[PDB]
Amino acid sequence: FIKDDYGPESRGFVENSYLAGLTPTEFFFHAMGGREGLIDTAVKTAETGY
Amino acid sequence: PVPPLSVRPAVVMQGSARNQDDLTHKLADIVKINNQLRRNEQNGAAAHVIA
Amino acid sequence: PGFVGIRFCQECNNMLYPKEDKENRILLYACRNCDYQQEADNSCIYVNKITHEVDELTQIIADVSQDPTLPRTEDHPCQKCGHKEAVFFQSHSARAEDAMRLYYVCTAPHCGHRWTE
Amino acid sequence: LETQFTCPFCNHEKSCDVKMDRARNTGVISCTVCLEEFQTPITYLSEPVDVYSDWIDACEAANQ
Amino acid sequence: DEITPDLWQEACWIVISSYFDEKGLVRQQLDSFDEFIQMSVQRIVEDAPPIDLQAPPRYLLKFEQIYLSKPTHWERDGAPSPMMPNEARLRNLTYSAPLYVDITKTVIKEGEEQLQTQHQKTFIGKIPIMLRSTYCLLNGLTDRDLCELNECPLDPGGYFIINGSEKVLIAQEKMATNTVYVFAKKDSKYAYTGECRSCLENSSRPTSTIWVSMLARAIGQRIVATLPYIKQEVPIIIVFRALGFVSDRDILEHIIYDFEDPEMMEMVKPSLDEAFVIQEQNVALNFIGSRGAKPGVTKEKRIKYAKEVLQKEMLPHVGVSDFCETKKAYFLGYMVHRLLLAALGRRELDDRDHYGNKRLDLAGPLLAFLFRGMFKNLLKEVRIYAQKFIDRGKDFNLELAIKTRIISDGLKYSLATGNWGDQKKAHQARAGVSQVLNRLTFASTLSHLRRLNSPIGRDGKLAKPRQLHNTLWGMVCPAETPEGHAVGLVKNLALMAYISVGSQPSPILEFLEEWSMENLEEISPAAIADATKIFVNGCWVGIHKDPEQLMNTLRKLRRQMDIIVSEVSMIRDIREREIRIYTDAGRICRPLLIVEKQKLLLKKRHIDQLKEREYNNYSWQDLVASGVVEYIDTLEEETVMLAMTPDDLQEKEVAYCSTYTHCEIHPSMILGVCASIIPFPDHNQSPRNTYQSAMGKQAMGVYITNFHVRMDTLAHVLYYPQKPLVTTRSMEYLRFRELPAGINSIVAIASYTGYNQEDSVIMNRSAVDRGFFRSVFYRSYKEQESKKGFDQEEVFEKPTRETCQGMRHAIYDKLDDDGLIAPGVRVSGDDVIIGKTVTLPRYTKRDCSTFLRTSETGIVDQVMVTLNQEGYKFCKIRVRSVRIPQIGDKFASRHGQKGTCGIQYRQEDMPFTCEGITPDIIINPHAIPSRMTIGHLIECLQGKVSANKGEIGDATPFNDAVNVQKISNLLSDYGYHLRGNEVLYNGFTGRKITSQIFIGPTYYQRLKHMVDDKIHSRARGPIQILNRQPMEGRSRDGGLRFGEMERDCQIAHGAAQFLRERLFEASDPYQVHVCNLCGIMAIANTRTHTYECRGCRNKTQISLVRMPYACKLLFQELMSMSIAPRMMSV
Amino acid sequence: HTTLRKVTANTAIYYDPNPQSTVVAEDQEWVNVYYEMPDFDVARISPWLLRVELDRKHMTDRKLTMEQIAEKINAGFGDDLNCIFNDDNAEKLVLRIRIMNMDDDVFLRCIESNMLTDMTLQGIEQISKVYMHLPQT
Amino acid sequence: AKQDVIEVIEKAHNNELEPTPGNTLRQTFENQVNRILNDARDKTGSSAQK
RNA sequence: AUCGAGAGGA
Ligand SMILES: [Zn+2]
Ligand SMILES: [Zn+2]
Ligand SMILES: [Zn+2]
Ligand SMILES: [Zn+2]
Repeated sequence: FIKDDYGPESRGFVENSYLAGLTPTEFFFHAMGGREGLIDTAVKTAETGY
Repeated sequence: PVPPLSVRPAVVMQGSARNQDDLTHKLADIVKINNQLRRNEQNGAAAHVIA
Repeated sequence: PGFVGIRFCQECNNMLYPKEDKENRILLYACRNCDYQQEADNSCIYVNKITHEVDELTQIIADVSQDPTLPRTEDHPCQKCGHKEAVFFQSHSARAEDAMRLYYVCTAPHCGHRWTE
Repeated sequence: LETQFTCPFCNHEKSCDVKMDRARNTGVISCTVCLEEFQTPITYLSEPVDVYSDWIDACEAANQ
Repeated sequence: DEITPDLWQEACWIVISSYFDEKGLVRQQLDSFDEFIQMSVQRIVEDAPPIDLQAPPRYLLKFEQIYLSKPTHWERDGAPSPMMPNEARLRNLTYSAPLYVDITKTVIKEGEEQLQTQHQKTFIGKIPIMLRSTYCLLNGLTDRDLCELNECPLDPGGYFIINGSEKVLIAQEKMATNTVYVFAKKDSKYAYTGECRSCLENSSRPTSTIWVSMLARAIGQRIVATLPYIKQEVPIIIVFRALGFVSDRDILEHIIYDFEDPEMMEMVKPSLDEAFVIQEQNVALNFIGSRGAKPGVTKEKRIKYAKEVLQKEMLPHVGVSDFCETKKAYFLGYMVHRLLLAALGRRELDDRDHYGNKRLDLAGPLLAFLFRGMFKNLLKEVRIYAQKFIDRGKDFNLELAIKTRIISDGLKYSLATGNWGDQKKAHQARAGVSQVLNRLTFASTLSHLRRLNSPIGRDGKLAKPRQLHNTLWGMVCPAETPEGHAVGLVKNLALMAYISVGSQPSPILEFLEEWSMENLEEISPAAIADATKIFVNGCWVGIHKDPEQLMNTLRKLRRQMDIIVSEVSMIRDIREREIRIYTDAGRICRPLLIVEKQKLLLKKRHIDQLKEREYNNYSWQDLVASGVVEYIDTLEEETVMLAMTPDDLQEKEVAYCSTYTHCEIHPSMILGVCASIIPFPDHNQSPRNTYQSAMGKQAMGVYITNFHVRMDTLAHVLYYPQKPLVTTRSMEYLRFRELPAGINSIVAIASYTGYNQEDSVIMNRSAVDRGFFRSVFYRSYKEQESKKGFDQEEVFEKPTRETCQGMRHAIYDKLDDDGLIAPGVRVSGDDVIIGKTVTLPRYTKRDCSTFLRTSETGIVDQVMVTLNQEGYKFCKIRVRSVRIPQIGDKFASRHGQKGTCGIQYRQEDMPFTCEGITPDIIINPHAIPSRMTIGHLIECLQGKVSANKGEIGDATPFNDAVNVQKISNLLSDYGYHLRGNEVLYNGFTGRKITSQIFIGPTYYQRLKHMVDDKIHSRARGPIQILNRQPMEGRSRDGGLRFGEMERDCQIAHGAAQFLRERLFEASDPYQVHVCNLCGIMAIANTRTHTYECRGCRNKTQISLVRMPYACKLLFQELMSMSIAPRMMSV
Repeated sequence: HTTLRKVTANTAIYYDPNPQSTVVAEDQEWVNVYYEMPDFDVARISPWLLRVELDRKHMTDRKLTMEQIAEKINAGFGDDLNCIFNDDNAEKLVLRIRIMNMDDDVFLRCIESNMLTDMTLQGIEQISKVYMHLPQT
Repeated sequence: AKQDVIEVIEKAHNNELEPTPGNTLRQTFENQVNRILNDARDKTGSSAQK
């Protein structure tokens, strides 16, 4: 991306469906979001269990 | 207070070598330095050495 | 108002600190290290811009026009030279974080004019 | 940085106490055992290690 | 000339193929180890100081040159023979080579009576050797030659064999050195703190860190520097004064490059005022010398201490020689300058997670850290041994002085245990380095060899280091990461990612002084204003006037394979006028296609030469030499404008960029080894791709071709591995086609009888009868008979009931005379495979036989006998157990869809199509919608097309030539419903199912997790010695833990007797006798019925108390602490 | 809570020996308006001047006049710290606090700092931000 | 949705965009883009549902 | 057998 690109593509809007398939940038941004979910799931457990 | 043997079991090992427990080793340390200190305080010993 | 710069002694090259001469009632700039003195031409000793009305154009440098990652535009020609293309970018600095204001730089070599719409 | 120092005169460990009189810009180091005393100028950046330093330096200089 | 779009999709993959023909997948491991052996050991040996020892005569003992021979093994006789890696695996040897060092010891006593004695090739130690490295016996061998040594040609190497165990070094993340990083801690006494972990390039010493901080909020900012070996902070201006820059102007010349800037100036001012008291170098050196050496030191020595710290200890990368203080002053002023820009907000705080800021510590540099420590310790011992002889005045023999066990045993221990450090400092050492190589399946081995690790600590609950940073793109797999407690901390290399091995900067520096560069001691600071700084490996070396054509020249040198090697990073920050050049090791980078004006440099001539790569020896490395490809590191990507595909270069109605500099070879190379297996991963939810990347490593297959000769502790081999019908173009390089880990199964996604609900599957019993997902489980048992001393000796021999004491009731008839079972003998649980008897001090020998791990029921596959390193008998027995899939075995597709077998139906019970095709597996439709694994469905449809067409489907992630419509149109040409649905008939009744079921071929995986290895039960088994409670584990016949949360649940239930049963009756019932007066456990003698408390001197008031044994143990351990827990029964 | 920094545009210290002939040219009107009338002796006044430029709109946002600010200054520091100021009509909202009875150029900075940060013109301390809205729920 | 986000991006670039109460200009732009794109996602979801 | 470490599973 160009510098200072606040457009939807650049900042992680996946304009495709799962049937259409994600583009490589959409794939990476989606992996980032899913990683957030995985970290939350793996980090909340200790602190909720305590 | 020395605890009994059940608090610090000497577990036997695949052969005959009887491994002692951490408490037993530590009581060994306390005993050796206690005996050694005892003979120093009984005898003439430097106040800083006794300390 | 404008800021005030540090000035140095001319004997030991250490900074001159302010002080006041009561028997001329005039500002002086004297060195604590040696015993040099100067008469001020400012009369202002300290300036704080809480608002920070900084012209970020001064912080830009023309060399940024060489950046392949910056966006370029043909819609804002240069007022200096008439070059047709120009790079643009945002403020991206502390106290410029507010306001997405675009700054433009001419891509003509040796012109390097900078401006803002 | 330790505040109690071995005295260069009587070699008694941690027998030297340092007093920083900042209002007069003077540090006074005194041995409790042999009662040797030394006074040096100090600055706001100075520390008891610096006063003991000036004392050791004064001793070595005077002993030349 | 130009590659057109219609050809691109194979031009690119041709390029990718060439890369993997040149490099492979474990290139980073081999290159790191090669650099370590070629350089790092010699550098470490030469960087050690000569040990000058004298009483008189004196000796220096230079070390000057190293020789690492081939790995050899010495027998008891001692004849050296070349030891082959498979022999090391079988005999539990360490695949190591001897390191010899030339030593020069010159006698100097008096009167110019000098004479040198050189000991050529003094055996200094043994270095374990990475397999397939340059110094490995498998180096350069053909596939013939490897097979003919019993080695798998597909084995990547990249690991060590220590004591027969395959150990893999995990790359360790660390925060890059010699770079200034400004951060701001929200909760601290500093608004801003800049640091540099300076480290001299040649690893003479560990990195020394300097901090230049900003005191928290006259009350103006105050800047202090935390120098090494100096007890207390120091104001920066006194550090500058200590470098001889006394005038306040001279100091600011180094700190502030433009005096016209008021705002910098006013910020610095408090520090000038704070150091106003000290005005001259000797007082500054005094002031610094006071903090550090001793409370009482003579002034001359204090000054010498402060000098020594400043030129050596502070900023070693700038320089350690004398008369460098101008360099030091400029770099220190640059650090302060950076702090000021961060404090003023002109420049952003550095990011800890940017991989431009991080370095990967690979096998080479890690072994260098060990070798540095161990060679230091060895030299210390040489000094001591020589010293006692010189004290007595007698001559000392150097061979006797050198105890080679330090290098040998240190490297062996640290690679064997993973505790990275000295064996004595077993708690300060950091574990997890050097793990046991995963040999479950080939993908697990590759991934483990490409594994990276972020040592933040799993206990840390801050998500920031665990987040997938933007800068991981192309360097680290976005998907492959453990989903447990280490999520995002353990990472994996992307496929074309290459970690730089390190290089010498001297060619670059020499070239820079040709060109328009000016040294830093040679300039006046006034020039630094509009000039551009030049850093090399962190080190501000000079300035330049036209950075643009400098960058053009340097880039075009590196693209020519001139003095600048390919792995050298060259970043031009334009807004700030720095040019940062990096040659060090640990920089992760990746190859990219260079772009002309708007045009790939890669023309059709390159693709043509690459097509005949096997004839004209035109390889990848010529592609790099042609200036068509470039390795770009994370930090240089910040200055790069990437085209995702050459279609981005194409002039558009509205041009996005129009100034691209590089292009992706293929975006699918952002994935790693295990994620490159997933078909259509861009049609799945990303957590599903992560779960598959984890589960592909538990999938069965053929983990290695030479499995028949390996005596692995555990091994699973699938009977009938199949290559997937639907594959990605990356698997051609993972060798998945050659060692696949699954079977193409006819999957129907249906609700059939309810036995596949909630992540479960219904398998075809008939297919399982035909060998579907059948596997063989190999388990190896070790044993050795130790003759450690005449007191007691073990020996393999068929025990006898009359001489052996600890003989179990199990029969030993399956053993032979030699005490070893024979191959082909069927063995059930608790059977004996090795009859070992140990001589006593049921007489004169006790049974210590090896039994099978209980409840296995295999057949002895083979028995190997040899001698271990010390050389007693050593036996390995591999037992073989056929695992037929059954209810409870875990299976998975390549899309995170895991599930156990719920039930198995025969072919007549399964639903069938009009042409009598029954599914091999039926999975529940409810596993799809929440999971959004549309890649599973697209793979099923593509696989139906592929099987009907005679293809292998292309499921490469980002491929616009393959979408669902075009697959459906293809499938409708073979007489099938275009969406993959079919009319099925109920197997039980033969009626059509009202819903048409989605059925087709999908690649499934059988995972290591079989129910027969998990089922466990206990009823009054063995107990633990300390607390008389059930053991832990299936293997120990242990009990299940009724934990605190089960106690809490049963308290909520109100089930007090059940709670007492679980926590008292079923765990550790016990009785004690308590004195009624003092409540302390008394002495009971139930045989003679005499009961007394020595404390109270009573023998009539004693009570029986029924308590848990753990509670009696607790109360006794509390008396051990002088606590009196008195059980008052009244 | 609103401190003087939140409503201040820029502060500066001058050396003004005379109030009658000020260093700055645009502040000469109201200063000579203040001084001829001897409510507050010229001799008492110190050479060192503190000039603070308030921005108009921040004053209006809290509906704050220089009168309230000057009252708060003269209350926090008593008569020890004289303050003067023009009307709320000039294009620049300015007020001058030169001291009137570690050197005064340093002292006046400590005063300036302490004024800008911890002098409370309005509101309740440790209530930083407030948002008014209509609850839809 | 993209072409609306472009509209908003030019307004912000030309200083045609004024903050809303309780937010900085960055945060208002981010709100305004996120609420364009959530409207897009909801509307496309509705279309798929129907 | 004990201790530690590591890798995994839910
Ligand atoms: Zn001076
Ligand atoms: Zn121009
Ligand atoms: Zn004394
Ligand atoms: Zn009793």
